[PDB]
Amino acid sequence: DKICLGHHAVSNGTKVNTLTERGVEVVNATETVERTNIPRICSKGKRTVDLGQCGLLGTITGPPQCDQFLEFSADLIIERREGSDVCYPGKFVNEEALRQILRESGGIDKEAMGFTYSGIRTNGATSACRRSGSSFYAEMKWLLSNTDNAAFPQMTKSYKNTRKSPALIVWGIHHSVSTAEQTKLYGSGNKLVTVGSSNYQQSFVPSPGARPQVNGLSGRIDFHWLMLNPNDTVTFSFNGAFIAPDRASFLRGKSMGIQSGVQVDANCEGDCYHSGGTIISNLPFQNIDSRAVGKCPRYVKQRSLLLATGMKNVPE
Amino acid sequence: DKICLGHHAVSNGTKVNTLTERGVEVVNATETVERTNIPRICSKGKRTVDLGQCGLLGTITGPPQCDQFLEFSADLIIERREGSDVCYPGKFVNEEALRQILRESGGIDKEAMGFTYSGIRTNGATSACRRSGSSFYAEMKWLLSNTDNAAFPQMTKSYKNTRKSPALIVWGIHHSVSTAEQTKLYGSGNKLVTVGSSNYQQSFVPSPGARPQVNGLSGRIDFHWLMLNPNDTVTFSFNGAFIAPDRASFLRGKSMGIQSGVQVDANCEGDCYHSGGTIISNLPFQNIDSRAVGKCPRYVKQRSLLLATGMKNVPE
Amino acid sequence: DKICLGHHAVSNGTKVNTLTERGVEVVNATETVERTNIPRICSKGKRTVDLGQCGLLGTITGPPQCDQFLEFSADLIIERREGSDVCYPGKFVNEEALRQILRESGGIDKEAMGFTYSGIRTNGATSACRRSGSSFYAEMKWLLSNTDNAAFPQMTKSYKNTRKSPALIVWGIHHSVSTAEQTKLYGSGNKLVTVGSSNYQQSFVPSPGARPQVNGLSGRIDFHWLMLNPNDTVTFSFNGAFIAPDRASFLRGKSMGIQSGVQVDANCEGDCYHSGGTIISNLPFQNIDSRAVGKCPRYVKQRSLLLATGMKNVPE
Amino acid sequence: AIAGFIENGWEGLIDGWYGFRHQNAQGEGTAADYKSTQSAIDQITGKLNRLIEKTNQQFELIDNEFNEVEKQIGNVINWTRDSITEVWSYNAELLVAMENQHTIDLADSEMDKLYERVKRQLRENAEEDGTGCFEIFHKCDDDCMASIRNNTYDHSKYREEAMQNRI
Amino acid sequence: AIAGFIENGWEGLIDGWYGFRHQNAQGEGTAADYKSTQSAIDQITGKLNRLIEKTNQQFELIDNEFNEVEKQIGNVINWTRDSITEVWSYNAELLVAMENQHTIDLADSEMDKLYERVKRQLRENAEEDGTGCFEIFHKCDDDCMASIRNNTYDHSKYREEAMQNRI
Amino acid sequence: AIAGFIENGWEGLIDGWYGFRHQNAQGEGTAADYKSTQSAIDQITGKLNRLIEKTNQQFELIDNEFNEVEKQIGNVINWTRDSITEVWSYNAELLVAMENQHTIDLADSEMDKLYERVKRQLRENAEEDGTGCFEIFHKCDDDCMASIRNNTYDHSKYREEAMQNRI
Ligand SMILES: *[C@@H]1O[C@H](CO[C@@H]2O[C@@H](C)[C@@H](O)[C@@H](O)[C@@H]2O)[C@@H](O[C@@H]2O[C@H](CO)[C@@H](O[C@@H]3O[C@H](CO)[C@@H](O)[C@H](O)[C@@H]3O)[C@H](O)[C@H]2NC(C)=O)[C@H](O)[C@H]1NC(C)=O
Ligand SMILES: *[C@@H]1O[C@H](CO)[C@@H](O[C@@H]2O[C@H](CO)[C@@H](O[C@@H]3O[C@H](CO)[C@@H](O)[C@H](O)[C@@H]3O)[C@H](O)[C@H]2NC(C)=O)[C@H](O)[C@H]1NC(C)=O
Ligand SMILES: *[C@@H]1O[C@H](CO)[C@@H](O[C@@H]2O[C@H](CO)[C@@H](O[C@@H]3O[C@H](CO)[C@@H](O)[C@H](O)[C@@H]3O)[C@H](O)[C@H]2NC(C)=O)[C@H](O)[C@H]1NC(C)=O
Ligand SMILES: *[C@@H]1O[C@H](CO)[C@@H](O[C@@H]2O[C@H](CO)[C@@H](O)[C@H](O)[C@H]2NC(C)=O)[C@H](O)[C@H]1NC(C)=O
Ligand SMILES: *[C@@H]1O[C@H](CO)[C@@H](O)[C@H](O)[C@H]1NC(C)=O
Ligand SMILES: *[C@@H]1O[C@H](CO)[C@@H](O)[C@H](O)[C@H]1NC(C)=O
Ligand SMILES: *[C@@H]1O[C@H](CO)[C@@H](O)[C@H](O)[C@H]1NC(C)=O
Ligand SMILES: [Ca+2]
Ligand SMILES: [Ca+2]
Ligand SMILES: [Ca+2]
Repeated sequence: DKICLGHHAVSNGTKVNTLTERGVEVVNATETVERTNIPRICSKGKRTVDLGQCGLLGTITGPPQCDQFLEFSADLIIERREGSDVCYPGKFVNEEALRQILRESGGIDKEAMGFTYSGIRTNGATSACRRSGSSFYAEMKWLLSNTDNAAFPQMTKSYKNTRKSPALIVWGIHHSVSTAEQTKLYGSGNKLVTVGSSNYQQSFVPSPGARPQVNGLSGRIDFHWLMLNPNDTVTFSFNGAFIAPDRASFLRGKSMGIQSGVQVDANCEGDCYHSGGTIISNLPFQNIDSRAVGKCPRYVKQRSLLLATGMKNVPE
Repeated sequence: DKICLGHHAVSNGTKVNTLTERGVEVVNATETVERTNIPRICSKGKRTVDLGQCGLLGTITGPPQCDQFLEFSADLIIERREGSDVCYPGKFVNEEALRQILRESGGIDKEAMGFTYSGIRTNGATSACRRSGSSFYAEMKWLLSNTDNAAFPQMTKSYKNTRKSPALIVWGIHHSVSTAEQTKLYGSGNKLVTVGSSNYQQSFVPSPGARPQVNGLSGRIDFHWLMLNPNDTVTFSFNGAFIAPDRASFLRGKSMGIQSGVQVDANCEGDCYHSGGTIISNLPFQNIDSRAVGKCPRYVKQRSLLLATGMKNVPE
Repeated sequence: DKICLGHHAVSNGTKVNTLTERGVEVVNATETVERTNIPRICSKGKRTVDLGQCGLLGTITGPPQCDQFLEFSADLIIERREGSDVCYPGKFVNEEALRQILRESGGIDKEAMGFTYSGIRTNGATSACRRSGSSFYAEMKWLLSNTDNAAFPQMTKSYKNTRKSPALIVWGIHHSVSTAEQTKLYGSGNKLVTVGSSNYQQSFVPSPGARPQVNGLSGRIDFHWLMLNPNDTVTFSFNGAFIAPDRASFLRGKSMGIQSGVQVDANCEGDCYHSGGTIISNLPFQNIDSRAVGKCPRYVKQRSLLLATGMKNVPE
Repeated sequence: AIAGFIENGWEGLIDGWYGFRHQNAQGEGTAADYKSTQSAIDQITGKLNRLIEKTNQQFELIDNEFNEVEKQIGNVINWTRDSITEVWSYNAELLVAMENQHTIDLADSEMDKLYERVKRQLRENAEEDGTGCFEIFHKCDDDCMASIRNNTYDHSKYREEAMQNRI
Repeated sequence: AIAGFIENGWEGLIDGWYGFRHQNAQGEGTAADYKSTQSAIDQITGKLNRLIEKTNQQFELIDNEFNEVEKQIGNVINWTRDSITEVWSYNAELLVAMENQHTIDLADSEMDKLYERVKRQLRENAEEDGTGCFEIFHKCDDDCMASIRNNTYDHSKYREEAMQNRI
Repeated sequence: AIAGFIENGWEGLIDGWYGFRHQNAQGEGTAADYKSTQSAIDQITGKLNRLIEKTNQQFELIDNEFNEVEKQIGNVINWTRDSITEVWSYNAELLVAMENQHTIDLADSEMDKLYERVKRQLRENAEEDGTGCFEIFHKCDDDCMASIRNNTYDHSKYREEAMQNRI
């Protein structure tokens, strides 16, 4: 009589790798590298803003595409390829740092800066910024000499941050197509804009000249920004070519920002995003997108690594 | 009769983690992640300079807080939060790079640059830089027109680095509160400062205008620097708004620089520092401060990871 | 009678480290950290360009040392310490990014930009750029006023990239020795160069002034660049001090670039390079140079780590 | 006809990982061992709990897919990202190769423990045949076989008969 | 009343990691085995020597706690730092789980080596009881027990008596 | 004079990693075991295939050995490079220590397997001497020794004679 000890085996074994062998068969195994993508932005449980044609930096200056987002609030901010920060052509200086500040901001709450003016026009407008006809950035004012060619008075305007959070302050410098145009708008002579806080000082001289027409226009407005500390003051001194802020921005809280080309889906939950969707997974690794962001499995180069969940498979 | 083989066990076992189990009890274990901080800067064996109210960049220009450190020598440099680089308001351009050059410098040896002047005043002074009354940066000269509103002669000054090491050269540009003040100091008309070596040329135009009062003053002096190679010459050309160097700086050797809020202790030795003290440990990991510097255990997120130093504990 | 089971041993054992012991002897072992260098650049199977006295950035502008490489083609590009980008003194701005773009380029194909001029001279030349006497950068034109001191007309020139690849556009700014010389060349008054595409705008002001002689000359020409997208236009607006491009560059394909002080050897093949030669190895680690590039073993600090390829060595 | 783990595994053992297969006058039968089976599964579950973890660390964009960052900083970021990727790809490959080796050795070790236990229960009443079975030198009916499986076989009861049969 | 390592460990064994516990006419006693104990301690000490290392690499500040660096470079620095932290946290957790698994297996393996050695000294004179003990089939007084412990027990001397008693 | 693996290895075994050494009336002799030898070599070769890998990832220069980059970016690059170097140096030391421990334990475990196989072939006809040898309790000439080596020894043929000699 006899008794034998044994272990199970299957005919359908699965190959894995060990320290000493490639492709040893085990009874069972499981994937460690995530390849399955959901082609949507799984936004359940999160206040989500889909910026559409509004570029993220445009929420601060307010071209017409951004009119609905001037004071937006969100946990999750989505930028889109069609998004433009601008109506009158130009760009933000140090733009990516500011995008990175705004992506995590929770959104922005705007506050009037209280500037008023005398001896000048305030109504500069352009057909590039269309609302009910020619208009401009909602949050800014294109300051002009009182009449064509007239002299633009030397001016100083100051704003203090009364709040307990740093204020985001933005202004513009207008680079006319020619010295002729710059004279028409602001009066002849050398133009200078200075901007100072207790921790920041910089000077700006417009530089007129021709550049390629963008939206039929060859001028440019470049935007500059700073963070103004609680209790600190910012002072602007200028005699023209200045695009003045009407309001400051305060950051609301916390958010995450992504860039994406797929639709939002408020019915699925997720925390790991890339431009093509959402990686929903508990696996420790992923091979979908090395730039994925949020709380993500780690990106690896290999498409598959099988972890044995059973013994060596030894069939007869 | 009989004989048994056995192993020890204890009633006070310690839990550790393995590849297959959380919280298996072992006879003995030891910590691998350092948590114990010494709330002092253990400076034994090192020439240590505690900068106090002197900001590190101030050692080069010489506001009154820095008078004792104009030629300092050290192995370990400590910056403090109360440290200011400045007396008359302003700041250094490209400042952090320069701090990083000075933290590892071993200190600085100053050399007279040999400039002398005629047709101008050399005695600009301010109540912001207090010594025996109004004064100025020890290493610089505030050059003025000979009398109020008089014309400032066009000038050129050159210095050659005779040594075998690069010279740190610093100068300033003065931005007056108004074009009225700039005229009082340096005479009316356009001001220009040009600075050239064999590898560097740049132009500076002062930009007068109102800035918020810092120390009761609305002007700013901003500081610029360059590294002048052995045998090369730096040439300054200017007709006002120029804060001239009196001396160049040469780096002495090697040091480490930290930022801290706790006291120095010359009786304890150590090599790993952070703002809250010294991490004295041979453990391979630490959970105290991810920005610790010197020769340090590696920063991990976990507070504790126990390494078994005995066998499985199997009591009866 | 008896039978024994045993295993081999040798008298020449090799010491290795394990988790529990330093220097346990094994029957056989192999090195895991590469220390053997080949003091040549092993270029077999690769179109290799050894730039010699030509600096990589010179291939774009064309000083005389680079005349043979104006439209070079390669898989492997080697820069040398004697390489200079320049003939007239100066340098490229943002130089290292451009080097990085060129090292991987496959080389460059040049295309005429089609600019023509009236009302000015186009023949600026210098003894620093020697061909058959005084000459200039092959790919650029030193634009001057029609006659000494005459006014330099305000000018605009535009180029559109018709190709399917980004165009590398380069231009220069001339910083004269003095405002007198700047007047002789370009007429008196403020000089300004503006450069704009749909994604770029920047302004340049020359800064004349005295500085040390380099090659007997105190003037400088500094070079700037941008990447012009397919179908986009660049526009230059300027009234002097402008060194104009004659041609644009398009990148050919793919390459790798290195910096080296040893000879090329077209008879040995290799893919990991550093300045002192070629690391030919299948080991996973190397201790030769932490800045080696190509497809390399990973740099480690240890000189040696022996992997056991045999059992414990237990001699009698 | 019947053989143990040294030859191969049993495709017919579907109730467990480890088991007993016997042959006596009443025929052949197979039964899973619940304890060794569970001990192996628990160690695999323990591995999975450790390896199926999520990082809690949040990362943000430092790069821009629509509007390319400045080339110098972009190249530093890409170099850093590719170096980090090399590290994680290496760690992942190693983790799995090292864990699969351990999983396989651990499963075999649980088989040896069961076998060694049964050997010690049987004492002088059986011999090893070299395939993972014991030739039992007394009559061992279905109750007896069950007593070996559930660890209550008393060798003393059969020793006299068995030792005599072994000579 | 007396049992070995298969049941549990001995709280009363305070002179060593491994030992012998005997029972004969003169009573019960326990003694540590110095060699196996020292072999295990030396392997743990070997681990500690390797793991209680210091880096010799010096790192410097690239950041500023009093006056914040520019935001773009600051976010690159912090992304890089947090990636490096993830790497080290993961290596630390793995290092300890792997080393503790090995420490535990190594200690059990030293116990098995000692047991196997005694089994082979005893040859045909003893049988395993299944708790980690040997039933010795001859009178084995204190001097005989000591000869087992110090590896001089000569099985031939007792074999005639023992083999007869085993039947 | 003759002994097995428990005492030490054999310098004279040059045809293999493991082997058999015998003593009978016709003298002493030693032969390699091809199967166990090859099983070990194949496991080492499997390691080497995994560890002698090339990265396929291409890296480029981000730094400049002839003309130093700007200091702030240089310091970030150097910090990042040194941190990466710390990670690789640590991984390389651990990889080799861990693999060497496994290589050693695996080679011993192949020895034990062979020994255990021979034990089981011999059944009741031999006893362990404690040095890694079997005292065989019947005459075993060169052809018998060969049948042990090639796994065709039939213990039934000699059992009667051997069991009697063991008493
Ligand atoms: C421990 O020992 C052996 C034997 O060492 C050898 O024996 C004597 C000749 C000595 O004086 C030694 O110098 C000599 O190495 C090692 O194996 C041996 O390796 C050598 C060197 O790699 C082999 O030489 C080969 O020779 C041919 C043609 O001459 C070449 O084409 C090959 O490239 C190769 O180098 C040699 O054949 C081999 N010896 C035998 C008998 O097989 C062993 O590796 C060593 N320990 C370690 C860690 O390497
Ligand atoms: C072969 O391999 C795997 C082992 O990885 C087996 O599937 C796994 O089974 C476990 C538990 O039995 C699953 O856990 C579950 O996880 C969810 C997730 O939130 C939890 O809520 C549940 O309560 C549950 O515990 C695990 O997910 C699953 N793994 C995978 C990748 O699907 C499989 O059944 C094995 N086959 C056999 C025949 O044993
Ligand atoms: C001691 O260990 C060393 C190092 O592992 C042994 O040398 C190695 O032998 C292997 C297998 O034979 C070599 O592989 C060969 O190389 C290439 C690529 O695979 C191929 O051309 C060959 O056909 C073969 O596969 C390996 O190169 C070689 N390594 C080194 C560094 O020499 C050596 O044989 C060992 N000595 C003894 C006595 O066992
Ligand atoms: C339990 O383990 C610890 C930690 O390894 C032992 O303490 C160490 O002993 C070594 C040398 O034996 C000393 O060099 C270290 O100073 C000790 N390390 C620490 C962190 O304290 C300790 O003795 C052990 N306890 C017992 C009873 O064995
Ligand atoms: C950085 O990597 C991305 C791939 O993620 C690539 O598209 C981009 O062009 C790289 N940047 C440079 C400057 O090569
Ligand atoms: C970088 O990290 C620290 C915490 O280490 C944080 O205080 C600082 O704000 C971070 N920088 C940015 C721009 O988020
Ligand atoms: C960066 O490292 C290199 C060595 O690789 C050194 O020569 C250089 O000075 C270091 N850079 C700085 C800015 O300290
Ligand atoms: Ca509001
Ligand atoms: Ca001095
Ligand atoms: Ca061409």
